[PDB]
Amino acid sequence: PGDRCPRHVARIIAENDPPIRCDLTLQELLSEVQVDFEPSASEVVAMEGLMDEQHFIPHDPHSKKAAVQSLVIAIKTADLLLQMIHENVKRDIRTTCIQMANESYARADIVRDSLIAASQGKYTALGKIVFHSYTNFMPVNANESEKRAWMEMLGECTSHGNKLCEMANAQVEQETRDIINIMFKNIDDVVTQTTRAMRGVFDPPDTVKALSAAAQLIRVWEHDNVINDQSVSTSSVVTAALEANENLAKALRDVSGYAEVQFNRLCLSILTSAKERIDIIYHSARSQHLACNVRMNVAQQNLATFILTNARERPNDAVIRTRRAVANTGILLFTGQHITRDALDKAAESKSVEEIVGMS
Amino acid sequence: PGDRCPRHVARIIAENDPPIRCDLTLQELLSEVQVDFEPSASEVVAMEGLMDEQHFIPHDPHSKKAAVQSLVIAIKTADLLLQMIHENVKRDIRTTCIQMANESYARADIVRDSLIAASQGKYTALGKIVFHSYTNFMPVNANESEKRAWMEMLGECTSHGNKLCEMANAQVEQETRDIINIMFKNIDDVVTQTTRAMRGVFDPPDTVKALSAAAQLIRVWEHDNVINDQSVSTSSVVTAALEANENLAKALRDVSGYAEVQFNRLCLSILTSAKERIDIIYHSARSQHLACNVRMNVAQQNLATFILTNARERPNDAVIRTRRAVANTGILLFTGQHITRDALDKAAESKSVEEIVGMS
Repeated sequence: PGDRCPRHVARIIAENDPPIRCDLTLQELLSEVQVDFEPSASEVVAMEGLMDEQHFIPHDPHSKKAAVQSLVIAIKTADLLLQMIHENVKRDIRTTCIQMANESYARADIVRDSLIAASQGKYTALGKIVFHSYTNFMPVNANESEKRAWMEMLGECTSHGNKLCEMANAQVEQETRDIINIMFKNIDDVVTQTTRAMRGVFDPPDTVKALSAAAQLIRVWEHDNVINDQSVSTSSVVTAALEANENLAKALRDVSGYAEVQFNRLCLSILTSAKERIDIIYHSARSQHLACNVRMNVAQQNLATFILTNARERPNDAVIRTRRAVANTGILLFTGQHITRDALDKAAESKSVEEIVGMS
Repeated sequence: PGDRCPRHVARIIAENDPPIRCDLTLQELLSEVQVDFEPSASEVVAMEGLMDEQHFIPHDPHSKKAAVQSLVIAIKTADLLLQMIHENVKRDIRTTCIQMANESYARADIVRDSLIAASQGKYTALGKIVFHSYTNFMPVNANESEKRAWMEMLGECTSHGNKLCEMANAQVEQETRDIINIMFKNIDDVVTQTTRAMRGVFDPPDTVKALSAAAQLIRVWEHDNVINDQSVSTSSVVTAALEANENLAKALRDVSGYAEVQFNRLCLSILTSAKERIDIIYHSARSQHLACNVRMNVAQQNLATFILTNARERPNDAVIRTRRAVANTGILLFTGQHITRDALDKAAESKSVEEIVGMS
């Protein structure tokens, strides 16, 4: 279908074990012949006719037989409704949870595309900073053909610095992907936890007292007392079997009522907080991406002030100090650490690993 | 103080590294003599007097000296304000985060006491179920002195079943504690993540163009041009040094404005979602506790129907089947699994491990 759930998430949604039905089975209540009953059309109308207001004969074995059959039908119907109630509870949860899943993965892609949009953009902050304030670092003498050579030496430092921006774009791409993978993994966990939570809290009222009483009257009347054949008050048996069916109807309406009213309150309180924290998953991923970009912005400024200061103070060693600073601090960039100017200063003191081995 | 933070959480709040100041230092801008300036009272009034509307002499070396000193003071003041702005940003975050921490641990104890309240309550569901419907499982004969022996055999089964309730209380206590430890650990992580997030997003405007220009005029005037001693337009130097100070004031107000207005918007959006998901931590812990209690309620009902069915069908083997069912399924209880009646049925078939070795 249009399902976006991963492999293991659809497994957790597919399972139907957590909501467990603890009601008495038919085999504990009725005989195998009574389970395989399926009454004829006339037998049904005879049962339905007991609810009609009437005066009963002191010995009406036809109506007394319908009173026994009414209990068998009432129990069989009660069991079917209970299964349907449970099967209806499972079905609603899957529909609720799959809908929240697909709704959440949809917005996740919107966030994913939005994060890659800003991460593909190249870092120009270092170039802009030097370009706007390079004049305030030129020497005081400012001879005609002396400033042109200072600008050429500056360009060697700036080109060496843009290699750090190139490293920064490589890192922010890798981090953005790691951010996205955390986001989806989190959404997966929310959907998993939500489905199990709704099932885990389903605690319907028990139906033992209603079922056990109905199966006992059947056991008493059918073979021990043989009430239908002996002279016994028919109005007593009809009144007994009628209140027994209503006790079953009360129990089922009490159970279905819990599923419709009280249990539904729980599932909404779950779904709300589930929906709430998915919204947080989005906002969290966005601020993580922002915080990463801020770390790169910090490094460019520190490099910019490192370049401009060394360009004025040590214009002879500037290009070499810039190269050594960028190479010896780039490892800090890929390890996700910050790049302080103290680190840039102390790094320019040492030779790069590339020039030591001679790889370059 | 009244701090409830754990050991490692107060460490994360105490650190002040993540907000990094990248502004130009005084040593890159001024001479060591200019840093150690501390002007006399008359020198200050001379500087402040340049802003007064007046017509300047074509060569006023007294006012021109104050113009140079005004830049030195303007830079020194700018650096102090920038440090204070950062130190003010760190201070507000700690106050904001410690407050949210203590506010959250307070409600956590309220939840902790509330969960232990319901977990200390003993499980009586199995006893209640049998007590209300035991009559509907007595045999049909119902001889005078035959039902009294059936009740005694039932009591042996019920007492054996209350050992499972005793195991259930042991588990729900252990799980409730595990729930509480997860809750506090989660609150710890939220507080940690919140503090670092606010620091990680602080990205103030740079002050390079404003500082570099002011230090350059000082370098030009002081020793290269010697403007104060040579006949040079005084109104030109005052107008130059006045616009330089205002460029510094604009930059500081632009930086402080970001901290007060734009960065504060970020920290509130963080704090809100931080506060939001802590509320979820509470509601999550409560539903986990509920879902545990539901699993125990399921086991009691399955045992209750297992006891009542075996009491009517197999009253001779009931007590032994009950004992074997409870012992062979109790391991499922402590492993956190559900106790289906199918499991209770299949477990009563095998002897208990205790009766095999003879430990009992």
